[PDB]
Amino acid sequence: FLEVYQDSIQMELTELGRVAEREDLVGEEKLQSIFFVATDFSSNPDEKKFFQRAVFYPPKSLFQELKEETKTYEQLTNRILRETLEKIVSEEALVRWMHVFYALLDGLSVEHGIYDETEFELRRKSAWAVLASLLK
Amino acid sequence: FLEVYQDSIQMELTELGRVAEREDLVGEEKLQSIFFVATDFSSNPDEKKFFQRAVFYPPKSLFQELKEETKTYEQLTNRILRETLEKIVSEEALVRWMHVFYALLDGLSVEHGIYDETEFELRRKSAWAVLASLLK
Repeated sequence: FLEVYQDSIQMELTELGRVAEREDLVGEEKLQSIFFVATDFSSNPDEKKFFQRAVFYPPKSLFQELKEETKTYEQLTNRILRETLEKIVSEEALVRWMHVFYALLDGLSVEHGIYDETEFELRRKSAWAVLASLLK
Repeated sequence: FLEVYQDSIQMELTELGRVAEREDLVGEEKLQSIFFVATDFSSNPDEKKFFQRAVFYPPKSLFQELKEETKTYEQLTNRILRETLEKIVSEEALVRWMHVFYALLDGLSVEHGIYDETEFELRRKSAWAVLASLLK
């Protein structure tokens, strides 16, 4: 199981990394690209579901095991966001943006399960528009 | 079960209705007030956990049952948001704000489970600050 989680984490990190290493993007574009990778819930839907359960509702049994490597995935996603954000906004704006990024990601993740694809995509676009509004 | 759900829905709608009937607040304050009721995940923790399971991950057995009831609760909370928003922003801004409101509510709901109280509250305040930024 815990290797199936490391299976999910590593795949996500490598898609995010692929976006993050591109140098021909402004930050807001780089951030848009990252947000859309993180919210693409229909690609590897099982990976995405597993990951969702491992994070939001871990088994109390394995609870301490995957909390540490959930924390690891977080620290790595945070570096990518912070290195992009710190170039275009202040620290106080950066922290607020990151908090909202994760809340929208988590909310969309759940919503993906109860809305059809068309409604989901509209929601996903509202969320990115509001994130973009914070970057000017 | 469906009695326990209508239990939870009813209590939430009653608490939201209380805030909504007040006439001494501007829309923003009214919406802030509504956002804080909706995100107060601490006050009836079990009610709030039940409600989450019912909405986000319903049992496939009772799935068509709970779906109609969940839709009912949504249309009622939508009326409160719409009553308030339509007075201060355009229809296209109103729709975007509502999409984001529910995505932040849902993500914070999730997050309440994995973060401690202090960290949760910071994220709840970032979420409301970004919602407020859309209202000027």
